[PDB]
Amino acid sequence: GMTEYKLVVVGAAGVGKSALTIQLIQNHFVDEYDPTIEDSYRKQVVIDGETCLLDILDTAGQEEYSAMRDQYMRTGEGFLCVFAINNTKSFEDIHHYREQIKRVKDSEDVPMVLVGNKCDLPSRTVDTKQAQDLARSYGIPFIETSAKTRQGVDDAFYTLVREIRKHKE
Amino acid sequence: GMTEYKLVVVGAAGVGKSALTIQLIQNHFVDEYDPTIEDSYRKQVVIDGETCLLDILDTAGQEEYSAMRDQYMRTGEGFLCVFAINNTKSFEDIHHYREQIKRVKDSEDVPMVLVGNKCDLPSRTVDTKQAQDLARSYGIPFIETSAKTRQGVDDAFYTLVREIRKHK
Amino acid sequence: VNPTVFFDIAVDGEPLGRVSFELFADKVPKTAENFRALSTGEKGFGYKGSCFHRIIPGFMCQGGDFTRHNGTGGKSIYGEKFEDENFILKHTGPGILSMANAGPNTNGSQFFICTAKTEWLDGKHVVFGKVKEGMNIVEAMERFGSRNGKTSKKITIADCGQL
Amino acid sequence: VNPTVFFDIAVDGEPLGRVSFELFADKVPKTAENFRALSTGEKGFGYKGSCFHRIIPGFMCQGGDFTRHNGTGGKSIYGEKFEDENFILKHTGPGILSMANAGPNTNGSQFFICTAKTEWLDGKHVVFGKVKEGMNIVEAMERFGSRNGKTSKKITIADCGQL
Ligand SMILES: CCn1c(-c2cc(N3CCN(C4CC4)CC3)cnc2[C@H](C)OC)c2c3cc(ccc31)-c1csc(n1)C[C@H](NC(=O)[C@H]1[C@@H]3COC[C@@H]31)C(=O)N1CCC[C@H](N1)C(=O)OCC(C)(C)C2
Ligand SMILES: CCn1c(-c2cc(N3CCN(C4CC4)CC3)cnc2[C@H](C)OC)c2c3cc(ccc31)-c1csc(n1)C[C@H](NC(=O)[C@H]1[C@@H]3COC[C@@H]31)C(=O)N1CCC[C@H](N1)C(=O)OCC(C)(C)C2
Ligand SMILES: Nc1nc2c(ncn2[C@@H]2O[C@H](COP(=O)(O)OP(=O)(O)O)[C@@H](O)[C@H]2O)c(=O)[nH]1
Ligand SMILES: Nc1nc2c(ncn2[C@@H]2O[C@H](COP(=O)(O)OP(=O)(O)O)[C@@H](O)[C@H]2O)c(=O)[nH]1
Ligand SMILES: [Mg+2]
Ligand SMILES: [Mg+2]
Repeated sequence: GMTEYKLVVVGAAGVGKSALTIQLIQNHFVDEYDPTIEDSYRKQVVIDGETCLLDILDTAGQEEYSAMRDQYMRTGEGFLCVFAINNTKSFEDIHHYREQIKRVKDSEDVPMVLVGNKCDLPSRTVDTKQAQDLARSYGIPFIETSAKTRQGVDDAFYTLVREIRKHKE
Repeated sequence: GMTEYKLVVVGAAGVGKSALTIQLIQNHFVDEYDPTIEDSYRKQVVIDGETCLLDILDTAGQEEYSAMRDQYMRTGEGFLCVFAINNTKSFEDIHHYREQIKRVKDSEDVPMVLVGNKCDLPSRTVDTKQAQDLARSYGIPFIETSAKTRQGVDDAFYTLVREIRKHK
Repeated sequence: VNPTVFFDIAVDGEPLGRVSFELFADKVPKTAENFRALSTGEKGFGYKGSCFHRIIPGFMCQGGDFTRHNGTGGKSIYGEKFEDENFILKHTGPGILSMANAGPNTNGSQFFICTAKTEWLDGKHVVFGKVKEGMNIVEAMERFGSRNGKTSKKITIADCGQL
Repeated sequence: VNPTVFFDIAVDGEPLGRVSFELFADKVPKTAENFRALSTGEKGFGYKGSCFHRIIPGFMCQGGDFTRHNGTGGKSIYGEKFEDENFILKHTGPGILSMANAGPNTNGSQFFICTAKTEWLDGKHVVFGKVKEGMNIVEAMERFGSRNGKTSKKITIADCGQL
C-alpha cells in the first residue's frame, strides 16, 4: 500500500495556487480566474523511484478568512507557500503564512517549499535573489514556477514530498 | 454566526445510512442500493429556536475498512449509530461501533444516538426492548426510523444535535 | 418607484418556482439598472438561461455568469465591469441581493442572494436589492449546494423579466 | 485463446484514447465471454455509450452501468446476475480488470480497472483480464476523479468492440 502525503497549497489570492495544482493534476492551464473556496485533489506519482499518493488541498487566500486556516494547517503534512514574482505584496504575505503554520504546528521544523510563480511574465518585481535569501533563512527549498509553461510544476510538488520524507525518515 | 455541528452516520453496510441522510437533506427515499464510499452534506435548520448548520458525514459500513474509522471518529462531534430492525448482525455490529467511538475519543459521553431503521418492514428480528436496553446502557437516546416513510428522520438528527448541545 | 424583477428557477430543467426582487434604485440606481436590464434581456444578453454555480448552505446562492457559464464570466450593461456605486446598504440577513466581484470596482453580472446574515461582506460588496416573494424558492435551492459551493444539479434561470 | 477487446474513451465528448484488454478466457471463460459480448454489443446491449461513474486516483476506475446509468445497474449476457466463476487470478497491480459486485455471486456488467495493487479484494472480486495497450489512457482518466470517486467530467466509452 503506497504512502499518502497531505500537501497544502497556500498563498495570497490570485498568485496561482489553483493554476499550479490543476497543471499538476490535469495537465491543463486555467487561463481564467475562478477563485477557490476550497478544493481537494488526488494524484499517484513516482518520486525517487517510490510510488506514492499526493492528496492536495487547494486553499483560499482571501484575507477576510485568515483566522480560519488553523484546521487545515493542523492536518497538513507539508505546505507549498506560493507567491507571484510580479506581486511584491504576495511575497510579503509569505512571512505571515510561515509564522502561522509554525504557530499552529508549534514546531520550527515543518516541511515547506517556497514557490515563486508566474515566472513566465516579464513584469518581475521580486528578485530571484531576494526569494532565495528568504528560503535560506527559513531553511527550505525555493523553486520558480510557471503554471502557464509548466516550468517547475512537478518539481515544486515533488520537492515538498521530499521535504516531508526527510521529516519522517 | 450560526453554530456548525459535525454529525457522522455510522453503522453496518446496507442498514440505511444514506437513505436516512438523503431523506434529511433532499427529502426523498433512494430505493436503489448505491453503496457509499464517503459523502458529505450541509443543511441549515432551526432546532429549538436556534439556527444551526449541520455538517453530515455519510460513511461506508464495509468491514474490509473497519480499521480506517479512527480519523473521522476523532473529527466528529456526534454519531448517529444505525442498525436495521430486520438484521441481527447489524445490531451486533452496533456494539463495536460504540466501543470503537468511545475508544478513539476516550470518553463514555460522546454525543450519540441509537437508530433502529427500516421500521416499516415486517419480520423484525431485533425488537425494541433490547435496543431500548442497549441504549439505556451507554446512556443515549434510541429512535426508530424508516427512511422509506421518513418516520423519525428529523427526530433522529435533531436529537443528536441536542446531545452535542447538552455536552458542550 | 423601485422596479421589481423575477426569476423562474428550474432544476435540471424541471420547474421549481418564481422568486422576485425589489431593486433599490432609490439608493443604488446604476447597480439596480444593470440587474434590471440583464433581467429583461433588452440589451440582447442577460440572465435568461444562466445557472447558479455556487450554492453554499448557511450562506448564499450565487449566479449570473451568462458569458462563460463556468463561474468566471458575466458582464454589465456598462462594459465588462463597472465601479462600486456605494456601500450604503448592509448584508443584514436572508434575502439580501448583492454584487459578486473580484476586488474593488469589478462589478459585472454575477450576484448572490444571502440565506443568512453576512456582515463581513459589508463595504466590499454592493447591496442593491432583496427578495420580495419566493424566499422559499431560494431556500429550496440550498439543498443542491455543498460546502465548497458546487451544485449537484443544474439550477437555471429558466425565464426572467420585469414585473 | 484469450480475446482482445477495446474501449475508445472520451472526456465530455472529446476523444481521449484507446484502452485494449486481454480477457483471460483460459481461466474464467464465462466471465471473459460476458465482457467480450458486452464490448461488441452483439446481443443488443452493452458498454457502448456508458460512462465511468467512479474514478479514484491511486486505486481504480469503475464503470459498466448501461441499464440505469447511475452506478447501481448493469446486467450480464446470462441474466441479471451470475455467480463468481472462481478467484484464481488476483489483484496484483495496475491494469488488472475485475468484476464489481454487491456481495457473493452478484456479477452483472460493472467492472473496474486497477491503477494500483488492490490485494484486499482478492477472493471477493473475480479478476478476468488486464489492460494490454493504453494504460496511459487509464492514467489520464484519473485526471478527472476524486477521493470518493465522483468524476469532474463525463468519461464515456464512446466506442468499443473486439480486435
Ligand atoms: C475559508 C472558507 N471560505 C468561506 C467560509 C466562511 C465561514 N465563516 C465566515 C464568517 N464567520 C463569521 C464572522 C463569524 C464565520 C466563518 C464559514 N465557512 C466557509 C466555507 C463554506 O468553508 C469551506 C467563505 C469563503 C469565500 C472565498 C474563499 C474561501 C471561503 C472567496 C473566494 S472569491 C470570494 N470569496 C468573492 C466572490 N467572488 C467571485 O466569485 C468572483 C469570480 C471571478 O470574478 C467574478 C467572480 C464573491 O463575490 N462572492 C459573492 C459573496 C460570497 C462569496 N462569493 C462566497 O462564495 O463566499 C462564501 C462564504 C461561505 C460566504 C465565505
Ligand atoms: C474507507 C474508504 N474506502 C476505501 C479506501 C481505502 C484505502 N486503503 C485500504 C487498504 N489499505 C491497505 C492494505 C493496507 C490501505 C488503505 C484508502 N482510501 C480509501 C478512500 C479513497 O477513502 C475515501 C475503499 C472503499 C470502498 C467502499 C467503501 C469505502 C471505501 C465500497 C463500497 S461498495 C464496494 N466498495 C464494492 C463495489 N460495489 C459496487 O459498486 C456496486 C453497486 C450496487 O451494486 C452494483 C454496484 C465494487 O464492486 N467496486 C469494485 C472494486 C473497488 C470498489 N468498488 C471501490 O470503489 O473501492 C475503492 C477503494 C478506494 C479501492 C477502497
Ligand atoms: N501568466 C501566468 N498566469 C498565471 C500563472 N498562474 C496563474 N496565473 C493566472 O493568475 C490568475 C489567478 O490564478 P489562480 O490559480 O486562480 O489564483 P489562486 O487564487 O492562487 O488560486 C489566473 O487568471 C490564472 O490564469 C502563471 O504561472 N503565469
Ligand atoms: N424498507 C426500507 N428499506 C430501506 C430503508 N432504508 C434503507 N433501505 C434500503 O436499504 C438499502 C440500503 O440502503 P443504504 O442507505 O444505501 O445503506 P447504507 O450502506 O447504510 O448507506 C436500500 O435499498 C435502501 O432502499 C427503510 O427505512 N425501509
Ligand atoms: Mg484558487
Ligand atoms: Mg451509504
